Amino acid sequence: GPSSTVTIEYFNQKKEMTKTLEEITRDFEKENPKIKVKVVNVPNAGEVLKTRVLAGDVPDVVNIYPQSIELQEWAKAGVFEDLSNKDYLKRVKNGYAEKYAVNEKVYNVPFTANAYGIYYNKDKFEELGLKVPETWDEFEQLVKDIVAKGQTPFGIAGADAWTLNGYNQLAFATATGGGKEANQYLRYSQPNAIKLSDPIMKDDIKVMDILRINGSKQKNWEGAGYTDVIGAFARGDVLMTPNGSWAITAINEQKPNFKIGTFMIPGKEKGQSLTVGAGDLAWSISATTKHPKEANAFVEYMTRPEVMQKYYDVDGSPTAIEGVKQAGEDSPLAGMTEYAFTDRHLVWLQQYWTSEADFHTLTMNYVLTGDKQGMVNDLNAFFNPMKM
Ligand code: NA
Repeated sequence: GPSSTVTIEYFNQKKEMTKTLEEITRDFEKENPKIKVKVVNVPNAGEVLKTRVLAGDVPDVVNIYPQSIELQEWAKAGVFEDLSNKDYLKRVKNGYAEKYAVNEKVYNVPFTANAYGIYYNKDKFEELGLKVPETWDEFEQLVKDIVAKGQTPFGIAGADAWTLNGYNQLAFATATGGGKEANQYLRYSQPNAIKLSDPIMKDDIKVMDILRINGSKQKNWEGAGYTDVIGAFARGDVLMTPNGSWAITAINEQKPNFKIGTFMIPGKEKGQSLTVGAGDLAWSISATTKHPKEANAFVEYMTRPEVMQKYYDVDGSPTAIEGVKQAGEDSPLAGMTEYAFTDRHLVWLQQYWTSEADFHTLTMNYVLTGDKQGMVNDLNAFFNPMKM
């Protein structure tokens, strides 16, 4: 006779959360005894997804970063179901799913998002009489003060340029007034429009020069990787490191002997700090799924407060889902995520770029060399192609 059991795939890209995602899936299956959900985790998942979609083999539910060119192009080509009118989308913070809309239609549920800022050692700031900086000038002074008191302000991963993507995007964002303004200056300006003499460029150079203050970085930072800086920070060897919300689990796993805080990178004046990030646990549904009711039931389940709470309690990334109890003001990510999901939480600028690695490289190369005109030249070289 007939069987009704159906399997859907959930194509995961959050490998760090596989255990909890699998538990969730088992809870979903106990509530829905006729649905089986396969949590797919493969190496090189981004590239595998591209291969599968191109082949016409799209997973039923897909973890896809909604800032990506792939979400944009695939959503346009009809690869994903229009979620705009789903009741469960109402559980996402007002306005936030809409930041990745395509042709005014939402194709992805952003459960969580990353953010970026400065990790710092609360204990040593307290011992040294130091405060979170609220302007560019205070952040310079903070770094100098730390050096003067015989400690090392930053762990910088000179060998992993990507770690400074957020830092330089926020330097531009704060210099220009926001994310769209920063992309106006960099991306949607005229070819070769970026000039050393520009006030914007001067301000960007100021913010970047905070990372160039004499004595500001650990010895051999040039060669240091992400893991090295996570370790230096956890050991108390450096007082701060610029990075994203994704670093916390690794920091905690190093068992620091101090309380971790975070702060937003300030603007020129008080009350002008910003952060940057995008959807992380973020799902779309195939438009060609053989089992749309079950695929939607899985996505709906994860939007429930008691289900997302299971994920959040472990992962800690800010969540856009209603009803979740987020961590308090003393939690390590509090400063970084104070303004999550607001106008002060910009979507990564590369939403509207055709690549990003070369921006990482020009950023870190400036930290290395201090060659200001070279940096301007590198910025025009990277953005000019985008402007044809
Ligand atoms: Na059947």
